[PDB]
Amino acid sequence: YKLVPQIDTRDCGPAVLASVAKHYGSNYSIAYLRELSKTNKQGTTALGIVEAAKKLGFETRSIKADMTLFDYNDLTYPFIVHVIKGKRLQHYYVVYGSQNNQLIIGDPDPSVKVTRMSKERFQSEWTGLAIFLAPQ
Amino acid sequence: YKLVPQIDTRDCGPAVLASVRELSKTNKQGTTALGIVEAAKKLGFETRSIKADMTLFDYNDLTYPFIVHVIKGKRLQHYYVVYGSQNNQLIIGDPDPSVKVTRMSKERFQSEWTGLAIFLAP
Ligand SMILES: CCCNC(=O)OC[C@H]1C[C@@H]2CCN1C[C@@H]2c1cc(-c2ccc(OC)cc2)nn1C
Repeated sequence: YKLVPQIDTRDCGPAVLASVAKHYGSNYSIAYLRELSKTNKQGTTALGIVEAAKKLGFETRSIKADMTLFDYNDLTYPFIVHVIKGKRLQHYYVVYGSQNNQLIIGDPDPSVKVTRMSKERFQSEWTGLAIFLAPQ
Repeated sequence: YKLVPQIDTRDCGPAVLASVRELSKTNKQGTTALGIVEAAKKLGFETRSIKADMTLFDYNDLTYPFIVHVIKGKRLQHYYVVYGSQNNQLIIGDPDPSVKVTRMSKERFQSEWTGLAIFLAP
């Protein structure tokens, strides 16, 4: 699971983006994506992630789902989620898949990176917003 | 229920801040929840933000009014004002000038809400 850790506090949005591109081929510098995604001091908005994704030639959709979303096997990984971690309100993960009760996620937090996560935990952080991407 | 409707598709954050003009690190995409907070702190507010679920509305302490981050269709950084939980239905304010204040079912609200609530007091 090819994931790009962040470094500046604000980078999480650019980072999940780039993590996604790598997977589906492309490479892209985070400072660039900062400027594309209109990431500012307080991270990126959900919107910013989208516009950007579109401009890298991605077919983007976003939805409000609930946990049941993960009961459906055609779910095309990877994709992005908006989550809340403690005081980080504009955080995001990459979702790679799910062997077991558990999700394979990538937290651009360089101290976490890719990791398994329980669904209780995930539910409790996840905003319901998912952003699905595929190349055009 | 004092609510200030918005004008541009971006003002929704400033608009909910209207809580009893033009500001606060609000860029071309509405705002971040972060921005709403900082701002609220300016204006002299004590700000508590938390991830909740619907059980939150089971709380008799619940200090209305307060703010929520919700998704409306493809408006991903939208927000409402929550005025009260008078029964199985909520009193909300949608800065969307075509909606403004309105009752809302909890199934509907659950379906739009991101879980994020931001509580303010002077
Ligand atoms: C600043 C004004 C609000 N201050 C505040 O501390 O929170 C408002 C109320 C609601 C409720 C009772 C007292 N206080 C905090 C309480 C609450 C509910 C919840 C809650 C947390 C998680 C939930 O789902 C996962 C649900 C509710 N947390 N908390 C702290």
